[PDB]
Amino acid sequence: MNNYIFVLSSLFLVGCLGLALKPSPIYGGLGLIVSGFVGCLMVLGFGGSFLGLMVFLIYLGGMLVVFGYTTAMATEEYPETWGSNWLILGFLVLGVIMEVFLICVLNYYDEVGVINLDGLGDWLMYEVDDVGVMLEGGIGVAAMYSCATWMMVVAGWSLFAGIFIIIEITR
Amino acid sequence: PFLDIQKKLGISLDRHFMFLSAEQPYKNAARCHAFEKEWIECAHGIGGTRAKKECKIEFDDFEECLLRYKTMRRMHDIKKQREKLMKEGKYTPPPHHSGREEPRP
Amino acid sequence: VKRFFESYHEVPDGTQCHRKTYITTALGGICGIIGSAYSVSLNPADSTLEAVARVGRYTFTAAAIGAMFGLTTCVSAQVREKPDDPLNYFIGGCAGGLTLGARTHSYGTAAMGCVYMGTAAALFKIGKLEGWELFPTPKV
Amino acid sequence: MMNGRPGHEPLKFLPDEARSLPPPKLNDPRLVYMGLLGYCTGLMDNMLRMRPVMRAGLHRQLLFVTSFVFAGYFYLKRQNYLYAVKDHDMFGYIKLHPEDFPEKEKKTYAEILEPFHPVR
Amino acid sequence: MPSTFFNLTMAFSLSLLGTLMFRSHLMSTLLCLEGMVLSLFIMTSVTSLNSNSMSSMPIPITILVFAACEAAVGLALLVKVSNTYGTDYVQNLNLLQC
Amino acid sequence: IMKDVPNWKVGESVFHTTRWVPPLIGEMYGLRTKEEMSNANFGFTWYT
Amino acid sequence: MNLYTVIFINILLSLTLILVAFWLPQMNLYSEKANPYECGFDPTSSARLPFSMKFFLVAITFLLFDLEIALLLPLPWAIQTIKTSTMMIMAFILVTILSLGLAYEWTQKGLEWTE
Amino acid sequence: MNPITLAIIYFTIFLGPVITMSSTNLMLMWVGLEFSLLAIIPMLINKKNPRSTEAATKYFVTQATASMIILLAIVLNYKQLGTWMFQQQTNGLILNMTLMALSMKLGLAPFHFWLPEVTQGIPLHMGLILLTWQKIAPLSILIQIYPLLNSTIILMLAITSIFMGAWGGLNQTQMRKIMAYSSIAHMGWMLAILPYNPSLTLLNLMIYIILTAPMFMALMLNNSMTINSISLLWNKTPAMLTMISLMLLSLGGLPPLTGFLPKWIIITELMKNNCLIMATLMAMMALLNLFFYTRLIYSTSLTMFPTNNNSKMMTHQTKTKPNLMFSTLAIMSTMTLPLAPQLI
Amino acid sequence: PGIVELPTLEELKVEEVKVSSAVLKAAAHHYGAQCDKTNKEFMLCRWEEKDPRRCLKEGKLVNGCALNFFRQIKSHCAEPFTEYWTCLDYSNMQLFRHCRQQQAKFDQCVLDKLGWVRPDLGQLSKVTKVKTDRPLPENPYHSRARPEPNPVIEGDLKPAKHGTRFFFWTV
Amino acid sequence: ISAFLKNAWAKEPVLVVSFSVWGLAIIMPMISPYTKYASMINKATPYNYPVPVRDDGNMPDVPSHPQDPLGPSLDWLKNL
Repeated sequence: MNNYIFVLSSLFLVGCLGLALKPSPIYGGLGLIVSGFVGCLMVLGFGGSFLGLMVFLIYLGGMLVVFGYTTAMATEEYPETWGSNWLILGFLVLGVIMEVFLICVLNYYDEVGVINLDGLGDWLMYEVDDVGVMLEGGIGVAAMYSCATWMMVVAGWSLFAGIFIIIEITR
Repeated sequence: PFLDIQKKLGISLDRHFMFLSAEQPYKNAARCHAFEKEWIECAHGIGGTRAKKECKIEFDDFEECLLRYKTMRRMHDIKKQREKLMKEGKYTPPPHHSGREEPRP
Repeated sequence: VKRFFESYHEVPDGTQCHRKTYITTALGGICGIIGSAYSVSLNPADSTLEAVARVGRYTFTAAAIGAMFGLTTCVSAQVREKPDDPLNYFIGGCAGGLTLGARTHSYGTAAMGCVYMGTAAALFKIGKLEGWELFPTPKV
Repeated sequence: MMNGRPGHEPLKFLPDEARSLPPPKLNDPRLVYMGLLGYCTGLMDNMLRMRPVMRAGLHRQLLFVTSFVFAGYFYLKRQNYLYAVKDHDMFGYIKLHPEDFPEKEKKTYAEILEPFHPVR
Repeated sequence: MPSTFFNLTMAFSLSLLGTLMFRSHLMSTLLCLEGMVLSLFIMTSVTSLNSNSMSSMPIPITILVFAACEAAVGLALLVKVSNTYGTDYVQNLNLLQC
Repeated sequence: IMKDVPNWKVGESVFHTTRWVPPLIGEMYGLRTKEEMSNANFGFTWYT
Repeated sequence: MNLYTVIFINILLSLTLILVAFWLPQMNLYSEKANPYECGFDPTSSARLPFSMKFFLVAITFLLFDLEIALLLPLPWAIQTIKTSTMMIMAFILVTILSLGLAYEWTQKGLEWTE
Repeated sequence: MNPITLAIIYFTIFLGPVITMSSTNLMLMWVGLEFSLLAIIPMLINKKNPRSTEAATKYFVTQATASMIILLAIVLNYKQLGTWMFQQQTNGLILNMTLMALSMKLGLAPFHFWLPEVTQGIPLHMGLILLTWQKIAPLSILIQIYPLLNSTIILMLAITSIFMGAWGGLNQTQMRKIMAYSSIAHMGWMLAILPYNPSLTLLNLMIYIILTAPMFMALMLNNSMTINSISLLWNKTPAMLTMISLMLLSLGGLPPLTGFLPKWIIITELMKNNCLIMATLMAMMALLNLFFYTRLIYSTSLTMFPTNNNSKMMTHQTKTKPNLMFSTLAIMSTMTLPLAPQLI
Repeated sequence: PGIVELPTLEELKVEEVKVSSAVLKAAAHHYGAQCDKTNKEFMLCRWEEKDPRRCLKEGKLVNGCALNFFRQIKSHCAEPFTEYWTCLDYSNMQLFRHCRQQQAKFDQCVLDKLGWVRPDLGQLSKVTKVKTDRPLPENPYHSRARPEPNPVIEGDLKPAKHGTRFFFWTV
Repeated sequence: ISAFLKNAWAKEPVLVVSFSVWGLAIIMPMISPYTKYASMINKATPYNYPVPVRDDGNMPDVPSHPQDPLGPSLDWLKNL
């Protein structure tokens, strides 16, 4: 259980690939949800819980509205999923092939430094504090209320002004 | 910056969490705190072009603490040689590397 | 590789006519590919075959420009032995302009490109000869 | 480029170092030129709004002149301070690194030989 | 760490290539922007957790905030595009050249 | 292990300083097994 | 491995149950039961057409309020800090500003639906 | 719009760049750029027509990708050095990606194809803001890191901006596009010198603003958007021909006007560093940039065009539009060459 | 380039406790009152000097003081202490509030015999002013000699020589 | 205006409670005496180790052992 993180990273890569091929926003948003779940899992793998869970929550809440809108504006009579186009299917398969081939290549052009398949799982956590408390994420994010009280102001203003911006664009 | 208002007023809106060695919430040192501190204290009073050549040892030490490439290459070489020996029938690992030791405490 | 195009200047003009020749031809083909990319992205064709025909036309055209330029330069340096002379580059640029007027059927473009490419190439040799630095580093 | 100069106080218009510089005369040619700029500005504002020129807004013209001069005086004091800072740093640098600016001394036209180029 | 960071960089590059290479639709482009946001979030958070710099952990949340604001206004403009042309396609926005 | 190599300092560092750099989970537990590695990582995150 | 195990087990339960549902029974497939329902008579048109929704603005501001949830949610960790006054004032500002935006949307009739 | 909404939006537009300046954190600079992005759109789209919708969509989609590329660069720098500031000894790829994204933000060629369209699709105001207040903070990013930048592609982008701006503005009947191509050429002049004495970049920026703002006001005063609309100015507002002439002949750098000062001292500080022939090319294509200004002031001032019968009501009625800063900005331009050592 | 100097194995061989954590937490409060000078001297060594290799004998003294502590527990108050930590180990966070009738027995035994009083609520959480015959560490971090800054230009400035040397402006 | 509030308490009582509780949340911390103890309790929690200090011979306000009379005594949290 050492190639866990490489597997998760490659699945995120594949998700963003199928996203970039731009099928209907339904399957596109499905890819977003899969990739956000995978990102949450790898952030957990690096010792981060709150950030991953918030990724998943926020992207779920966004993709819900995306479904609502795409059923209203970005819909066709034939939504054109991945396999509908032999060309897009070929680009997907070629992207996976090039992923494998380029990883095999970067595993050869340099011993280590870019991609390390022989040494894998040895470099994830980098000096944990084996004795600790008040150490998780959530303390840093809660520093927006103390020692980082500018980020909170500026994001709050962003959202507040966004409300008015949306009302006026839709008016 | 362009409009150094914070210095003109003394406040620090964002210039107290620029780098790693800067006041984490509960006093937990970020790794390479010592190296970044050393680089930043060598490159002070100096600016730029001279600190880029008079504090290069400290920047190299920091770059090796943070991105940590030479240790990767070193352990890779060691494991390569070990695999070669074990396939040549020359090296056997000891008890405390195959999972059979007397744990210390 | 930058060394392959910097090897144009390791031996002077009048020597190694073929090396300089298809060096310059590769250079022209590169620039023609760039031009074709910009001409197909913006202002596309009615079909990918028409687009590929456009690309090949542009590319082999620019390759002909570069081939005749390099040939004429190293020839007029071989003949009338004077490598440190931008008039050879001028004559080669004029051959390039005349080829541009051949592939694009126009005498006006022929003479225009002749004059302009010749002056440009003479200025290029004067820069290589006197030590002019396009894209200089900040020194003050 | 002198923003990294030591003692450079940020967003400071006139440091106390500038108070040792001699100020303008207040009769200075570019200050009366700025007054002329303000006068022409008032005249143009009159011409644009279909008012009499030289006759309409004698409080507006006076205000423009005063604004232009009262800004140009202090801006010019600042610019003089800045050029002084330039020259000060430059003279200090040649004093610090004399080896790069050697004490050169040149020959006379009797000892050197420039070539003659006949016109004819 | 270096492997997953490389893969995240390549994922951002793919999403960028996508949002550059348009198709008929627009929401797919907005989704590519969301994917770019996600990859940058993950890279920032992974760096903060690797280096144990908790003071920078407020940064990914700000990224999400402003990125979802971007998506919000993009979706508003999408509503406008539909109200005008009725079909959401990008090839109809070709009357500013004249 | 590396008696065979031409040139190698066995206790060498990779820094030009002399002070104590505490190790990381890779140098330590590097020559060890895979489950001890996967207990250094994924021991606390993957809870008891 | 425990949570992964549980979720794999539930995935297997569902897939085995669907395999059972699809390969146990007897089938009589034909086009009059595989075509869409629409209450006795056939569809006049497709379901894959634009569906004019009328709470789109409320959807956007739900996205913004989810971001505000994200900003508020670190409070169970923020409260254990030593200051307790910067966080008090900033939480008050955040909540009051969110509620002011909600009041503006309400008064300008964004919460209402496009009739 | 209502007053509270306008206050919110204009305050956000003011704070975008003002955050981008007083911020050492590059992340907060990105935040300010996003503020400007987010708050400009309601005013590009205030009239609610297809041209405005297209302009706002193009602006949003072009600026968001550049924002994301700048964020990629910032995240890579933080991964490399554990710091939210572009030090020295970063990666040239990071710095070049940043520079290209900022070029896309400004409008520099070959990233220029969006600015004339957008400026055409919006009122005369919000072209002024788009061309003046939105160029500043993107320039602030470059100004803060001018030694780290590649002298090569900085100059290629400059030269391309000059060439394309001149050849674009040569054949435009619409003025909202002429001013955009002028912006492109002037940003080329700025970014050429930005690695060399960056104060001259701010000099050219202030000169360009002080010229364009009066020009956009001149177009506002009769809602002029065409050569044939500004040509009917000897009958409506015939006291503006002088200032329009001098300001166009300033925009096209001519000696006694202060619009030749930026080009002159830029060529000076480039010739000090042996950027001879690139400077020559830029100086020579500035003439092609000047040609359509000359044609324009011919069309409106020197060979007064045919007017209409309905333009006499305009003669009867009165106006209140000149804001008392038209005169000041047009007179500080066109007449402030002898104060050049006080400018630099 | 330089090598790391590491101790030998017999430089790490100690009479160790071989004792579990519940039984350890149950005696923590008395191990903070007794065996405190050695612990705090070890902490000052380990924090003033950032090298574990230069605080080994201090750690061995910590171990020895803990051994003597548990031996004095094993002579008197062994069975009440066993009862205490045996009830304490049953918990999942090893909390004290669930084992509060056995604290009284353990403390009464150890106050009658050995005369140990338990610390109050916040006594163990304050700096405690140890002394030692050691010297201070001169230059921790092994900081190299800093380079000297660029010199200041001394002088009370004057007008620019001939004003602005711009092109042809006289003043 | 009392009649307007007497109306708004029958019609739309929900917003009345919201504004009242908002004002109460802001106002009661100013009034209470127990408010200062929150920061002090957050400050007393020793998550990190208290690093000892070297004896210069000039630290008489510091104790040389945990259970001495000196230091910040937490007897206010007990019997609060």
